[PDB]
Amino acid sequence: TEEQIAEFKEAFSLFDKDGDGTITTKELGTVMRSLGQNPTEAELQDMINEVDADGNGTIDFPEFLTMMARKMKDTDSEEEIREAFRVFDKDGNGYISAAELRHVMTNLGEKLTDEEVDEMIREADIDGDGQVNYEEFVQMMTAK
Amino acid sequence: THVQGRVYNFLERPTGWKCFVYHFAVFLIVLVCLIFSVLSTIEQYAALATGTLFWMEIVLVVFFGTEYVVRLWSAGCRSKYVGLWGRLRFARKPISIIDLIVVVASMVVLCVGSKSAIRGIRFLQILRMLHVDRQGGTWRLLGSVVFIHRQELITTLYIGFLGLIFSSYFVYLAEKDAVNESGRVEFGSYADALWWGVVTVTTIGYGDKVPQTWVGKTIASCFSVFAISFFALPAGILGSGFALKVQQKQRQKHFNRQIPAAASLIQTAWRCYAAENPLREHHRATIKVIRRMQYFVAKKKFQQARKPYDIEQYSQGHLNLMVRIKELQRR
Amino acid sequence: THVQGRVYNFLERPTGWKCFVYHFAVFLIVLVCLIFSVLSTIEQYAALATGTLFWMEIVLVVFFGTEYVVRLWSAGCRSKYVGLWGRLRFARKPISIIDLIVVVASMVVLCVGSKSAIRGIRFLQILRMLHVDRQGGTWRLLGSVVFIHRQELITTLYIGFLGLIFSSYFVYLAEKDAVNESGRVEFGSYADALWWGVVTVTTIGYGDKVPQTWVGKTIASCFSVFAISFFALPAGILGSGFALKVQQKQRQKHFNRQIPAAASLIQTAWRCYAAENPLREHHRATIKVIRRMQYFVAKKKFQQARKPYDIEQYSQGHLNLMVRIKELQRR
Amino acid sequence: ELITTLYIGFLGLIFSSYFVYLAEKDAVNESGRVEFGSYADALWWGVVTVTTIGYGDKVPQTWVGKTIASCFSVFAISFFALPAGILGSGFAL
Amino acid sequence: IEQYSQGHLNLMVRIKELQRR
Amino acid sequence: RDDNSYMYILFVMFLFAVTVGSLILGYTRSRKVDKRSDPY
Amino acid sequence: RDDNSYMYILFVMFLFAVTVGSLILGYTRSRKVDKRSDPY
Ligand SMILES: [Ca+2]
Ligand SMILES: [Ca+2]
Repeated sequence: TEEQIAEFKEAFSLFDKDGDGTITTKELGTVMRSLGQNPTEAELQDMINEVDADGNGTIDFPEFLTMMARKMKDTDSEEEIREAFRVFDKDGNGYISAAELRHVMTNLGEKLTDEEVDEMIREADIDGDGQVNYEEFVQMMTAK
Repeated sequence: THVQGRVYNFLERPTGWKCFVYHFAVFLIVLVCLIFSVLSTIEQYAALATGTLFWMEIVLVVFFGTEYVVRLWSAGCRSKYVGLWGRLRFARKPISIIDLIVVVASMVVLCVGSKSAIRGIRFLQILRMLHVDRQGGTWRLLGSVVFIHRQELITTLYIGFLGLIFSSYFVYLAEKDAVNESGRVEFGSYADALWWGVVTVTTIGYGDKVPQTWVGKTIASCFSVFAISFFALPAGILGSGFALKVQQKQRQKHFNRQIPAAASLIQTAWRCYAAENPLREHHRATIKVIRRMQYFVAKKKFQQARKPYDIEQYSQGHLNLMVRIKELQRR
Repeated sequence: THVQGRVYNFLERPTGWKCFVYHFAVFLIVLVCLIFSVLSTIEQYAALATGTLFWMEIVLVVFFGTEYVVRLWSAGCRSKYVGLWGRLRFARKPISIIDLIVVVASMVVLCVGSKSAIRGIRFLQILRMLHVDRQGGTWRLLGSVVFIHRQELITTLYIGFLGLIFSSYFVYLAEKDAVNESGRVEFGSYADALWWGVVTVTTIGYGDKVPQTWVGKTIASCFSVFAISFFALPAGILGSGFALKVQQKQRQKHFNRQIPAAASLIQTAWRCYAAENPLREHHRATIKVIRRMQYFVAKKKFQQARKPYDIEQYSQGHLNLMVRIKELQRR
Repeated sequence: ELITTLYIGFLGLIFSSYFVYLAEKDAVNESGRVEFGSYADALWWGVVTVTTIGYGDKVPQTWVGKTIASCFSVFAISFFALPAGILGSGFAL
Repeated sequence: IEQYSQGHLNLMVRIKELQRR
Repeated sequence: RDDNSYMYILFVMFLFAVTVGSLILGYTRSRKVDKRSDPY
Repeated sequence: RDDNSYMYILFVMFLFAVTVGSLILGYTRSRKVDKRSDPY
């Protein structure tokens, strides 16, 4: 962790286009739009509402470091993703077919690209059958 | 199409704080135009209903005669019907069959009265209360709660109507020839004794007809208790049935909220793993920030999609059961 | 502050066996002063209400005029409002807006009558029943049970009022010109036929107006059954809704008891483990007695915090299920 | 729930059967007598019409009192028909 | 009356996934 | 005698307009109108 | 004729004072008055 705690702060204040210790939530709506997102101001104010645990909106990484210091791979956020398959499960066992996973992948929430969702179920359907099991996916999401 | 798809959301199935002001201050024009139309039959306040009420009725049918055509022309933004031949099945919607009858029949009555005439305006001015409650969201509740409970309703109406047909005949046999305290005979025919049966089986008790002979009072007592119960039954039946259907809509309305927030987590976690491969380098230096940033917003939305349940204390049968399996599962 | 923080518990949200004697034997002064104020309109018992009743009213407004100022001065023991400018939002509490209206309006009416006058004392003596039921603990129940059940109440009141508006117009059309048995016409206007509609839709049946023509009796029968059901509905609806909210308060009131007895066990078990390090030796020889002594009292309190449940036989879906997981867990 | 609905129903009976007496203090019947002579007559009426008996000895004749009778009729017939359903659940439970 | 799984939503699955381990 | 007989038709249509004015507010303040998108 | 007409106002205010005298006893015999200490 000693080799990443220095150069990350170069990207932390990179959105403000200056040297100030600011996460720049007002300028994040221009930085992400320059990247090609262009969100609304309601979702933009919702970003640092839970990302920045301080509460101001622009920070010298109390929680911008803690956002990096949350690996999202241990057993505290591995069952919450495993519950997201359970909302789609019918008749138990994690039955989810490639057709049903493509049906739910390109339709709801924040949709993926077709070049992403076409190959997303590829490593989770190595047997080629009609059941993309959740345990074969969270094992791929174990390093996420 | 954008010049027409917004009107279909402004008139039918409407939404937004100004649609309430449109569709309620039309109803508060129908209401005043009904109160002034029916304060004319008091024979002492009849001077208030002058001819300006009639011209306020003809400008009202002028307004509705283009309102129906606006809602007809703005109907082609629907997948169920398109064009002009398809739009006839839009006019099978019975609120529109009611509305067409209202506007054309009130126009026809206003034409012949301008070249018992004013009396027909009262019925076709009462009918305009029904056509501003859109979507039929009230009758769809009742027509399904009655259909779910068809067995008990048919049973108790059959038993109550059998008790009414039977025991309001024995009263007529006990009271066929007996006079009142004022010289008239109450139970003259069977229909008088049946008017009595309906009236006393629904616990009205007007008091025009009371059985005078002491045989008939006993039968009235028996049939009173043993059919007042079976006619007071459907109140409790539909009272359970209405409070059980709205709770069966606040299950699926929460389950319709849970699914896009159980999609926005998985579709974003795959994005957070796809950091290997989406100067082309520093553009990829910024996306690792945003794929970790919006993932936490999706994580907050998913925990706000299941923790607020609705009657929110419904975990009172499975308090320790949701934890007593997981701690066993960790071993 | 102790000279003022105890009065705020003695007047508002009161507790203790003498607060009942204060706040009930004030109500049993309002009640006698109302019965004697309203036994004056009998025209034969009017001699009992002499001028000493009026002076018992002016000493009553003297008592309340300092009671309100005592409760105003004893309001600064609250975190919601302090001082003098903060205490204005204490006077937004509608029981206090009712009380201020009572004391000042009754004082104003007593001043002008001392220099239809006595009639105004009856209304502002009926109003003093409401202001001694403190905390508003009754209206908060009803205003939430109606809000939970807004859908079914709005539905059945809309259907019942539509049946009342519709079918009490057909009776007037069937009975516009027909005389009684005593020479008068009952259904003269629409308002007479609607008085009839409300009266017969709530099953009163006074008997002043009964439809005489045999067309109107059929409509009265139909509308009688098919709207008596929809007006008897809210009794059952609110009857379920009131017995389901008090059971939703006797869940959280037991869960507020469980937490300090699930704290007094863990905080004492850590104390029982901390025997290594809190003449300094024989003082530590005594603490090992007390940290084992009070731990058993906390153990008894925790088992008395979950075993008495409340309707205490609610384990009748999970009888063997609480044991069939634990014996599996021991293997 | 019983104390709650009896308190609300008796408050509606004490309140709105006083406005009828103020609206009907001096008005005669069709047969020459005055119905709402005192407060006790108007309260006999309140109990009778709050429990949906409707004998018919006393009906308010002035058109102000009929409106109050309508309002108090619906909004207190509900709270007096409540304990039937309450004890009906309570006996079968 | 077909939504009667509202006390045992996750309980029918939380035993089977434990049973597969 | 119809002295204050406007009050009854003033009252009952008011208590009907209240129970309508919470039925149009109950659909104006509704959230979505998607007909067939629930179980998919 | 109002012969025993004190009995009605004696009775109805009694049956109102009973239903009040179990509403003040229902808060006197209450246990605590802590407003916001439940979910913490
Ligand atoms: Ca900044
Ligand atoms: Ca901050």
